[PDB]
Amino acid sequence: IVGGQECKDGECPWQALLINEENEGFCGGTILSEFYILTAAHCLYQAKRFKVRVGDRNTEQEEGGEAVHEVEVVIKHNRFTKETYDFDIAVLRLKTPITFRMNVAPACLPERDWAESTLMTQKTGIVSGFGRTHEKGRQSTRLKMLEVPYVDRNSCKLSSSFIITQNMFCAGYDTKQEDACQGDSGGPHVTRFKDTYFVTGIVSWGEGCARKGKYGIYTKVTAFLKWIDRSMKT
Amino acid sequence: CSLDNGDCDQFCVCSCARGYTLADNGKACIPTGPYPCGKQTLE
Ligand SMILES: [Ca+2]
Ligand code: NA
Repeated sequence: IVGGQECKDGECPWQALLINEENEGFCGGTILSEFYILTAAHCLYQAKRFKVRVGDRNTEQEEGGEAVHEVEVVIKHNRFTKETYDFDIAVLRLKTPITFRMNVAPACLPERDWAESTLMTQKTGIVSGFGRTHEKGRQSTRLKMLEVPYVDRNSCKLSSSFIITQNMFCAGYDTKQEDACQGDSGGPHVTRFKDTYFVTGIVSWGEGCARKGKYGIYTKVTAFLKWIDRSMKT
Repeated sequence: CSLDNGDCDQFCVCSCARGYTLADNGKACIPTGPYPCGKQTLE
């Protein structure tokens, strides 16, 4: 996360982190229930094998609340391809159930039609993760968060070298130096309605990070609410 | 529902997400556990 701040205790509870064979974080995920993690299909390619860590706020220190989970089933959307980065979504079923506690709680899934009109029309949402703090720098050792304004789809298409599909939406800033970055992919984008946070996006891609004239691109969760529901019922 | 979300706290006739039950008035939502979806955790 370039810019933004560190999440305080209990502030980003639905955050999960995928760790590789070197025990290093490489993508995020969102806790959906005691058995399921929501992430990006393209992250499945970035590591020969991985586990999921929940409850961590500092990757350089082992603090109470951290726990590791093995993945039992990987459910990748069959239409995902690196050619277009469309359909960038996957669901993971854990071998053992997550115990909810301080810094470990699920984000809520909304109803389709209501989400399109009431959540996607809000002015902002929140993105979080352990990714780079600068386009070419190191990953952050602490969990960070950032408020990102929803961005007009047509303005986004004009600023992009690649096709923006209906399965994606854009968020962030034109020139201000705040955006998500390498390492945050697969992570949550949530939108607050009244006093409940609903998962609305999955960190997907961007040309560089925080570049002038470029925005952050997210997988549009409302377009896959039925897919997620089917996937979670095995 | 096109106005003030039908005065709902969640889904709008109001309603709520799993792990919640609609309050008596039929507008607010009530958590059924210590860790309901969508709420930041307190110590
Ligand atoms: Ca830690
Ligand atoms: Na920008």
